[PDB]
Amino acid sequence: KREHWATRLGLILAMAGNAVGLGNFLRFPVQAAENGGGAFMIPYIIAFLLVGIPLMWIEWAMGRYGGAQGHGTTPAIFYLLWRNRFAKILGVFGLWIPLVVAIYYVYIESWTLGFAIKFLVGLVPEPPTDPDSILRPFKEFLYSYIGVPKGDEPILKPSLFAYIVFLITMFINVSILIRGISKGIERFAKIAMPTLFILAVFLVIRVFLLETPNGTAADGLNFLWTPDFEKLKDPGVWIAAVGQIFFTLSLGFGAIITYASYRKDQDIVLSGLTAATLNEKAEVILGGSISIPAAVAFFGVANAVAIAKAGAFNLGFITLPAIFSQTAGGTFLGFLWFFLLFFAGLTSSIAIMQPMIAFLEDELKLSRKHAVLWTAAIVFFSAHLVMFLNKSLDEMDFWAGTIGVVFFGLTELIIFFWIFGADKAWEEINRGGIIKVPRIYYYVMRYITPAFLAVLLVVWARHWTVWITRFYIIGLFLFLTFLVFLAERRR
Ligand SMILES: CCCCCCCCO[C@@H]1O[C@H](CO)[C@@H](O)[C@H](O)[C@H]1O
Ligand SMILES: CC(C)C[C@H](N)C(=O)O
Ligand SMILES: CCCCCCCC
Ligand SMILES: CCCCCCCC
Ligand code: NA
Ligand code: NA
Repeated sequence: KREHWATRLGLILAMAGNAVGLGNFLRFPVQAAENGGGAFMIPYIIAFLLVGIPLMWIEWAMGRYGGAQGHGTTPAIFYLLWRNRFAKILGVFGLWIPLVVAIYYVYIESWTLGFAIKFLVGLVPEPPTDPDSILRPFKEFLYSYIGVPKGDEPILKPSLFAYIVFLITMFINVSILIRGISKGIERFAKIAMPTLFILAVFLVIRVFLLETPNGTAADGLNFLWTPDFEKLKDPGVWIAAVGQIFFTLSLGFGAIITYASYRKDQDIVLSGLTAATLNEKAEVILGGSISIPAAVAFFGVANAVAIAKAGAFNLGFITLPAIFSQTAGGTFLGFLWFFLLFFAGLTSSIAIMQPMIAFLEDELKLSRKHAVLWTAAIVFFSAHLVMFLNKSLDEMDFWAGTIGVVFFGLTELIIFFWIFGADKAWEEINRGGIIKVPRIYYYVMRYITPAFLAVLLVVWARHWTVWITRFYIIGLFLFLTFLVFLAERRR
């Protein structure tokens, strides 16, 4: 018998753990600070209402609909809606995207674990005062961990501690996934989400008390929420907003679908809305009130924007620890920060590995033990690419996490609302609950959302170390297409 979420709330809490992750505390501050903070929020809100919320309901519908027929993954669920062979091929992306994203997501999550260990024990840089002299020791601290070469070289030389901690991170993910849906993920989400909420609120309160001659914690909140309608015409802001919305809500990652497949009795309208608002609260209230207000309080708005533009990890791994280190007990604040990130990423990595696990369980009839171990071997083996090859992690985040989920999000929209039938999809979404979707969203999900994506997708169009990554992940797609072929012959 297929696994089962014990309670309706347990699925909602695990869905919040799926959504709330490193994108709320690491990706969102960088995206907002890059695109002007407040000027970024208007397209972010519009993208959340026109793309985020509707796609959250759809994927939950396809998952619950497919889960009633014993299928959790997209290759089988796409075929149920569209009885076509090409539907199974496009469904491979629902296994390929979560696999490629988990290759680098779990590794970045291992950094938060390793940093939390050394910050707890107190093995952090020592500063004695220009901002560069406080920020430089922590920049060298991160570069020694992941093994960045001095200047430019195609090969990374990560530390032995980082490689060992990555093994521990893979072991922790397996330990949770090996126990299953109810006894493992649902059990862990009930504990991690309150811990996530308590740590973040404590950090937000501590950050809010920071004040220097150059800035105030409230100055960063004013920078993030004062809108700028002049930058509304910038297409780059709309691209960053929709891409951010896809990432934080786990849209196009095939993770919402498999999670929803383990519960037939569920109001997907209220459950999908609760999980989204829970994620957006942690994103713009908690994640938005830590990194940006602390950076602005110590360096000002102008320098805080330049810091977020220097790198994706420059804020949460370098600037925020160095800022904390200038305060009493800041080494412990650093520990609480990365411990906050570790629980945020751990509850999301187990969510993006279950799709490949559910495929081996449901389509190839493998036991959960063998399913978890085999997908873990795929993730651990492939992770050596992003561990040692410079810019290899950036190529995976682009193809699978950036352009893939947008392409896959439009694909599941068309299959569900255009091929399967808009009225059948509308019936399936609002079925089985007291909360019903307003009728206006029927036109958003049938006309607005697909046109909004397609228009934004075509308006997007305007070192050999990347070819190894392209060559590798292409083989990952061919390998998963092969198993979908094998699972079709067994049936
Ligand atoms: C399935 C493939 C397994 C490959 C295992 C390779 C492990 C290499 O690990 C190496 O150990 C060094 C020890 O100093 C460290 O510098 C680094 O972690 C790494 O270069
Ligand atoms: C599930 C992951 C791919 C994304 C997750 N929502 C995060 O922001 O970390
Ligand atoms: C330290 C010698 C081997 C390092 C390269 C192996 C990584 C797969
Ligand atoms: C001499 C160490 C280089 C290791 C390269 C690893 C490529 C996967
Ligand atoms: Na998120
Ligand atoms: Na999570």
